[PDB]
Amino acid sequence: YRVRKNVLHLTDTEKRDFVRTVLILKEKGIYDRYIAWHGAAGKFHTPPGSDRNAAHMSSAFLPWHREYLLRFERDLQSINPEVTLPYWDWTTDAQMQDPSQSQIWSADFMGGNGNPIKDFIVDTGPFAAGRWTTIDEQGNPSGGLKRNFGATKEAPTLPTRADVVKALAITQYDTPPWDMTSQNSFRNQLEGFINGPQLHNRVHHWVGGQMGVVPTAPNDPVFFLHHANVDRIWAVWQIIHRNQNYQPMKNGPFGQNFRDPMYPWNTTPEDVMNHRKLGYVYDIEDRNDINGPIFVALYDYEARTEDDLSFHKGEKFQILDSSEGDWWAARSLTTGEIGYIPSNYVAP
Ligand SMILES: [Zn+2]
Ligand SMILES: [Zn+2]
Repeated sequence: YRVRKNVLHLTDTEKRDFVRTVLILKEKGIYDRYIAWHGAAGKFHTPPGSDRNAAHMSSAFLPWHREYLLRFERDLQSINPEVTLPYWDWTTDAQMQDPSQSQIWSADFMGGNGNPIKDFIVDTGPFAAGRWTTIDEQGNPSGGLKRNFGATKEAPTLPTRADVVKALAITQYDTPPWDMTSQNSFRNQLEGFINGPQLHNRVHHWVGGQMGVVPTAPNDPVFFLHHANVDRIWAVWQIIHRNQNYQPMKNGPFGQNFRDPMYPWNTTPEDVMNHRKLGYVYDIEDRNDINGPIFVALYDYEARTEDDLSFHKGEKFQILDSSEGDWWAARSLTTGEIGYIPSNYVAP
Protein backbone atom coordinates (compact mmCIF):
# COMPACT_ATOMS: atom_id res chain seq x y z
CA TYR A 1 0.00 0.00 0.00
CA ARG A 2 2.70 2.42 1.03
CA VAL A 3 5.80 2.10 -1.12
CA ARG A 4 9.40 2.33 0.10
CA LYS A 5 11.53 3.43 -2.85
CA ASN A 6 15.24 3.06 -3.62
CA VAL A 7 17.14 6.30 -2.89
CA LEU A 8 18.30 6.28 -6.53
CA HIS A 9 14.66 6.55 -7.73
CA LEU A 10 13.70 9.44 -5.45
CA THR A 11 12.68 12.74 -7.04
CA ASP A 12 14.36 15.96 -5.95
CA THR A 13 11.13 16.98 -4.28
CA GLU A 14 10.80 13.52 -2.67
CA LYS A 15 14.32 13.88 -1.23
CA ARG A 16 13.68 17.42 -0.01
CA ASP A 17 10.44 16.25 1.65
CA PHE A 18 12.06 13.33 3.47
CA VAL A 19 14.79 15.64 4.77
CA ARG A 20 12.27 18.26 5.92
CA THR A 21 10.05 15.72 7.67
CA VAL A 22 13.06 14.44 9.60
CA LEU A 23 14.05 17.97 10.65
CA ILE A 24 10.51 18.49 11.95
CA LEU A 25 10.72 15.21 13.89
CA LYS A 26 14.00 16.40 15.38
CA GLU A 27 12.49 19.78 16.32
CA LYS A 28 9.33 18.33 17.91
CA GLY A 29 11.42 16.12 20.22
CA ILE A 30 10.14 12.91 18.56
CA TYR A 31 13.43 11.95 16.88
CA ASP A 32 15.32 11.72 20.21
CA ARG A 33 12.87 9.06 21.44
CA TYR A 34 14.24 6.75 18.70
CA ILE A 35 17.81 7.38 19.78
CA ALA A 36 16.90 6.55 23.35
CA TRP A 37 14.90 3.44 22.46
CA HIS A 38 17.79 2.11 20.43
CA GLY A 39 20.29 2.65 23.25
CA ALA A 40 17.91 1.16 25.86
CA ALA A 41 17.39 -1.99 23.75
CA GLY A 42 21.14 -2.39 23.19
CA LYS A 43 21.75 -2.54 26.94
CA PHE A 44 18.85 -4.94 27.67
CA HIS A 45 20.46 -8.37 27.64
CA THR A 46 18.58 -11.60 26.89
CA PRO A 47 19.15 -13.08 29.37
CA PRO A 48 21.08 -10.75 31.75
CA GLY A 49 24.73 -11.72 31.55
CA SER A 50 24.74 -12.74 27.90
CA ASP A 51 26.04 -10.49 25.12
CA ARG A 52 22.67 -10.97 23.43
CA ASN A 53 20.47 -7.87 23.64
CA ALA A 54 16.90 -7.02 22.68
CA ALA A 55 17.88 -5.44 19.35
CA HIS A 56 21.26 -6.90 18.35
CA MET A 57 23.47 -10.02 18.36
CA SER A 58 20.45 -12.36 18.42
CA SER A 59 17.33 -13.49 16.63
CA ALA A 60 15.20 -10.42 17.37
CA PHE A 61 17.71 -8.27 15.44
CA LEU A 62 15.52 -8.33 12.35
CA PRO A 63 11.92 -8.02 13.73
CA TRP A 64 13.16 -5.37 16.16
CA HIS A 65 14.54 -3.09 13.45
CA ARG A 66 11.43 -3.69 11.35
CA GLU A 67 9.21 -2.42 14.18
CA TYR A 68 11.50 0.55 14.83
CA LEU A 69 11.30 1.59 11.19
CA LEU A 70 7.54 1.07 11.07
CA ARG A 71 7.23 3.33 14.11
CA PHE A 72 9.52 5.95 12.62
CA GLU A 73 7.72 5.91 9.26
CA ARG A 74 4.41 6.45 11.04
CA ASP A 75 5.80 9.52 12.81
CA LEU A 76 7.09 10.73 9.43
CA GLN A 77 3.62 10.31 7.94
CA SER A 78 1.85 12.05 10.80
CA ILE A 79 3.82 15.11 9.61
CA ASN A 80 3.50 14.74 5.81
CA PRO A 81 1.44 11.63 4.92
CA GLU A 82 3.00 11.40 1.48
CA VAL A 83 6.43 10.51 2.95
CA THR A 84 7.59 6.92 3.17
CA LEU A 85 10.98 5.70 4.36
CA PRO A 86 13.35 5.13 1.40
CA TYR A 87 16.19 2.58 1.45
CA TRP A 88 19.91 2.78 0.70
CA ASP A 89 20.97 0.01 -1.71
CA TRP A 90 24.67 0.00 -0.82
CA THR A 91 25.37 -2.93 -3.12
CA THR A 92 24.79 -0.62 -6.08
CA ASP A 93 27.08 1.97 -4.49
CA ALA A 94 29.70 -0.74 -3.93
CA GLN A 95 29.95 -1.02 -7.76
CA MET A 96 31.45 2.51 -8.03
CA GLN A 97 35.19 3.31 -8.20
CA ASP A 98 34.38 5.71 -5.35
CA PRO A 99 31.11 4.94 -3.46
CA SER A 100 31.47 8.29 -1.66
CA GLN A 101 30.27 9.75 -4.97
CA SER A 102 26.83 8.23 -4.46
CA GLN A 103 24.08 10.85 -4.81
CA ILE A 104 22.97 9.80 -1.33
CA TRP A 105 25.82 11.89 0.10
CA SER A 106 24.80 15.03 -1.83
CA ALA A 107 24.17 18.31 0.01
CA ASP A 108 20.49 17.90 -0.88
CA PHE A 109 20.14 14.51 0.83
CA MET A 110 22.29 13.04 3.61
CA GLY A 111 25.18 15.46 3.03
CA GLY A 112 28.79 14.54 2.82
CA ASN A 113 31.80 12.93 4.46
CA GLY A 114 33.31 14.11 7.73
CA ASN A 115 35.76 16.99 7.31
CA PRO A 116 39.28 15.98 8.53
CA ILE A 117 40.19 19.67 9.06
CA LYS A 118 37.18 19.99 11.38
CA ASP A 119 37.69 16.72 13.32
CA PHE A 120 35.54 14.64 10.93
CA ILE A 121 32.38 16.67 11.61
CA VAL A 122 29.90 16.76 8.73
CA ASP A 123 29.70 20.23 7.18
CA THR A 124 27.50 19.67 4.12
CA GLY A 125 23.84 18.78 3.72
CA PRO A 126 20.90 19.33 6.10
CA PHE A 127 22.49 17.42 9.00
CA ALA A 128 25.72 19.38 9.09
CA ALA A 129 26.98 20.61 12.49
CA GLY A 130 25.07 23.77 13.25
CA ARG A 131 21.84 22.46 11.71
CA TRP A 132 21.63 19.21 13.69
CA THR A 133 22.56 18.46 17.32
CA THR A 134 23.85 15.02 18.37
CA ILE A 135 23.99 13.30 21.79
CA ASP A 136 26.40 10.79 23.34
CA GLU A 137 25.65 7.45 25.04
CA GLN A 138 24.72 9.41 28.17
CA GLY A 139 22.26 11.83 26.55
CA ASN A 140 24.63 14.82 26.83
CA PRO A 141 24.54 16.93 23.62
CA SER A 142 27.86 16.30 21.82
CA GLY A 143 27.01 18.71 18.93
CA GLY A 144 28.02 17.39 15.52
CA LEU A 145 27.34 14.44 13.23
CA LYS A 146 30.61 12.80 12.20
CA ARG A 147 31.36 10.39 9.32
CA ASN A 148 34.55 8.85 7.93
CA PHE A 149 33.86 6.88 4.74
CA GLY A 150 35.82 3.61 4.49
CA ALA A 151 38.51 4.75 6.94
CA THR A 152 38.73 1.59 9.07
CA LYS A 153 40.91 -1.44 8.29
CA GLU A 154 38.18 -4.06 8.78
CA ALA A 155 35.62 -2.23 6.64
CA PRO A 156 37.08 -0.26 3.69
CA THR A 157 34.28 -1.30 1.35
CA LEU A 158 30.51 -1.59 1.28
CA PRO A 159 29.02 -5.12 0.88
CA THR A 160 28.35 -6.45 -2.62
CA ARG A 161 25.28 -7.93 -4.31
CA ALA A 162 27.16 -11.25 -4.14
CA ASP A 163 27.42 -10.75 -0.40
CA VAL A 164 23.62 -10.41 -0.36
CA VAL A 165 23.07 -13.46 -2.56
CA LYS A 166 25.25 -15.59 -0.27
CA ALA A 167 22.85 -14.53 2.53
CA LEU A 168 19.63 -14.90 0.56
CA ALA A 169 20.70 -18.52 0.00
CA ILE A 170 20.87 -19.59 3.68
CA THR A 171 17.88 -21.82 4.43
CA GLN A 172 17.45 -21.33 8.18
CA TYR A 173 16.22 -18.00 9.63
CA ASP A 174 18.52 -18.44 12.66
CA THR A 175 20.17 -21.31 14.57
CA PRO A 176 21.29 -22.02 18.19
CA PRO A 177 22.74 -20.48 20.21
CA TRP A 178 20.92 -17.50 18.62
CA ASP A 179 23.76 -14.97 18.80
CA MET A 180 26.88 -13.73 17.02
CA THR A 181 28.28 -17.30 16.94
CA SER A 182 25.34 -18.73 14.94
CA GLN A 183 26.32 -20.63 11.77
CA ASN A 184 24.11 -21.13 8.70
CA SER A 185 22.03 -18.28 10.12
CA PHE A 186 20.44 -15.98 7.55
CA ARG A 187 19.97 -13.56 10.49
CA ASN A 188 23.57 -13.66 11.75
CA GLN A 189 24.86 -13.50 8.17
CA LEU A 190 22.71 -10.43 7.40
CA GLU A 191 23.61 -8.79 10.72
CA GLY A 192 27.19 -9.51 9.65
CA PHE A 193 29.02 -11.49 12.37
CA ILE A 194 30.03 -14.44 10.15
CA ASN A 195 33.62 -13.45 9.29
CA GLY A 196 32.55 -9.97 10.40
CA PRO A 197 32.19 -7.22 9.61
CA GLN A 198 30.00 -8.10 6.62
CA LEU A 199 26.74 -6.68 5.23
CA HIS A 200 24.83 -4.82 7.99
CA ASN A 201 27.73 -4.37 10.44
CA ARG A 202 30.10 -3.57 7.57
CA VAL A 203 27.94 -0.67 6.40
CA HIS A 204 27.97 0.66 9.99
CA HIS A 205 31.79 0.78 10.20
CA TRP A 206 32.19 1.93 6.58
CA VAL A 207 30.20 5.12 7.25
CA GLY A 208 32.21 5.67 10.42
CA GLY A 209 31.44 8.46 12.91
CA GLN A 210 28.32 7.93 15.03
CA MET A 211 27.28 5.17 12.60
CA GLY A 212 30.34 3.09 13.56
CA VAL A 213 29.20 2.76 17.21
CA VAL A 214 25.87 1.01 17.60
CA PRO A 215 24.48 2.92 20.66
CA THR A 216 24.94 6.30 18.90
CA ALA A 217 24.27 5.24 15.30
CA PRO A 218 20.70 6.69 15.00
CA ASN A 219 22.22 10.15 15.47
CA ASP A 220 22.79 9.78 11.72
CA PRO A 221 19.53 9.83 9.65
CA VAL A 222 21.20 7.50 7.17
CA PHE A 223 20.77 4.77 9.83
CA PHE A 224 17.14 4.65 8.76
CA LEU A 225 17.98 4.35 5.08
CA HIS A 226 20.53 1.65 5.79
CA HIS A 227 18.03 -0.29 7.92
CA ALA A 228 15.34 0.02 5.29
CA ASN A 229 17.71 -1.90 3.00
CA VAL A 230 18.35 -4.53 5.67
CA ASP A 231 14.58 -4.96 6.15
CA ARG A 232 14.12 -5.09 2.36
CA ILE A 233 16.71 -7.88 2.13
CA TRP A 234 14.89 -9.74 4.90
CA ALA A 235 11.54 -9.32 3.08
CA VAL A 236 13.01 -10.83 -0.09
CA TRP A 237 14.40 -13.74 1.97
CA GLN A 238 10.89 -14.27 3.33
CA ILE A 239 9.40 -14.35 -0.18
CA ILE A 240 12.10 -16.80 -1.24
CA HIS A 241 12.00 -19.20 1.71
CA ARG A 242 8.22 -18.80 1.99
CA ASN A 243 8.28 -22.25 3.57
CA GLN A 244 10.62 -21.15 6.37
CA ASN A 245 9.61 -19.10 9.40
CA TYR A 246 11.28 -17.16 12.23
CA GLN A 247 13.25 -19.05 14.88
CA PRO A 248 13.39 -19.63 17.78
CA MET A 249 9.70 -20.46 18.02
CA LYS A 250 10.15 -21.50 21.67
CA ASN A 251 12.80 -22.24 24.29
CA GLY A 252 15.12 -19.45 23.18
CA PRO A 253 15.99 -16.58 25.60
CA PHE A 254 12.99 -14.51 26.73
CA GLY A 255 12.50 -11.67 24.27
CA GLN A 256 13.89 -13.81 21.41
CA ASN A 257 11.01 -16.21 20.67
CA PHE A 258 8.35 -15.82 17.98
CA ARG A 259 5.81 -14.59 20.54
CA ASP A 260 7.90 -12.78 23.17
CA PRO A 261 7.62 -8.97 23.48
CA MET A 262 10.64 -7.10 22.19
CA TYR A 263 11.88 -4.61 24.76
CA PRO A 264 11.25 -1.76 24.69
CA TRP A 265 7.77 -2.46 23.23
CA ASN A 266 5.03 -5.05 23.48
CA THR A 267 5.61 -5.95 19.80
CA THR A 268 6.41 -9.64 19.14
CA PRO A 269 8.41 -10.98 16.18
CA GLU A 270 5.13 -12.57 15.09
CA ASP A 271 3.46 -9.13 15.08
CA VAL A 272 5.89 -7.88 12.39
CA MET A 273 6.54 -11.12 10.47
CA ASN A 274 4.41 -10.09 7.44
CA HIS A 275 5.55 -6.63 6.33
CA ARG A 276 2.82 -6.32 3.70
CA LYS A 277 0.35 -6.68 6.57
CA LEU A 278 1.97 -3.71 8.34
CA GLY A 279 0.86 -1.51 5.46
CA TYR A 280 4.07 -1.03 3.47
CA VAL A 281 5.88 -2.63 0.55
CA TYR A 282 9.27 -2.20 -1.17
CA ASP A 283 9.20 -0.79 -4.71
CA ILE A 284 10.60 -4.06 -6.11
CA GLU A 285 7.24 -5.67 -5.27
CA ASP A 286 4.98 -3.92 -7.82
CA ARG A 287 5.51 -3.82 -11.60
CA ASN A 288 8.50 -3.01 -13.85
CA ASP A 289 11.32 -2.95 -11.27
CA ILE A 290 14.56 -2.13 -13.13
CA ASN A 291 13.75 -4.03 -16.37
CA GLY A 292 11.11 -6.08 -18.22
CA PRO A 293 10.33 -9.86 -18.51
CA ILE A 294 13.02 -11.63 -20.54
CA PHE A 295 10.34 -14.21 -19.79
CA VAL A 296 8.73 -17.22 -21.53
CA ALA A 297 10.36 -20.59 -20.92
CA LEU A 298 11.50 -21.94 -24.28
CA TYR A 299 11.80 -25.46 -22.83
CA ASP A 300 11.01 -27.42 -19.66
CA TYR A 301 13.82 -27.23 -17.11
CA GLU A 302 14.57 -29.32 -14.04
CA ALA A 303 16.58 -27.69 -11.22
CA ARG A 304 20.17 -28.93 -10.83
CA THR A 305 21.02 -26.96 -7.69
CA GLU A 306 19.07 -25.98 -4.58
CA ASP A 307 18.97 -22.31 -5.64
CA ASP A 308 17.61 -23.02 -9.17
CA LEU A 309 13.97 -23.06 -10.29
CA SER A 310 12.21 -25.84 -12.16
CA PHE A 311 9.76 -24.66 -14.82
CA HIS A 312 7.72 -25.68 -17.86
CA LYS A 313 7.73 -24.47 -21.47
CA GLY A 314 5.36 -21.51 -21.09
CA GLU A 315 6.18 -20.00 -17.70
CA LYS A 316 6.86 -16.27 -17.90
CA PHE A 317 9.51 -14.77 -15.58
CA GLN A 318 10.31 -11.44 -13.96
CA ILE A 319 14.10 -11.26 -14.29
CA LEU A 320 15.71 -9.64 -11.20
CA ASP A 321 19.53 -9.87 -11.50
CA SER A 322 21.73 -9.65 -14.63
CA SER A 323 25.16 -9.80 -12.95
CA GLU A 324 26.24 -13.41 -13.63
CA GLY A 325 25.25 -13.35 -17.33
CA ASP A 326 24.50 -17.08 -17.74
CA TRP A 327 22.35 -17.75 -14.65
CA TRP A 328 20.08 -14.83 -13.89
CA ALA A 329 17.97 -14.28 -10.76
CA ALA A 330 14.28 -14.51 -11.63
CA ARG A 331 10.71 -14.96 -10.22
CA SER A 332 8.06 -17.32 -11.65
CA LEU A 333 4.78 -15.66 -12.64
CA THR A 334 3.00 -18.99 -12.21
CA THR A 335 4.39 -20.19 -8.86
CA GLY A 336 5.76 -16.86 -7.66
CA GLU A 337 8.85 -18.71 -6.41
CA ILE A 338 12.29 -17.06 -6.70
CA GLY A 339 15.66 -18.53 -7.70
CA TYR A 340 17.94 -19.07 -10.68
CA ILE A 341 17.16 -19.90 -14.29
CA PRO A 342 19.69 -20.28 -17.16
CA SER A 343 19.53 -17.37 -19.64
CA ASN A 344 19.60 -19.65 -22.69
CA TYR A 345 16.19 -21.09 -21.75
CA VAL A 346 14.20 -17.87 -22.01
CA ALA A 347 13.69 -15.28 -24.76
CA PRO A 348 11.91 -11.87 -24.43
ZN1 LIG B 1 20.48 -1.24 15.83
ZN1 LIG C 1 22.15 -1.30 12.62
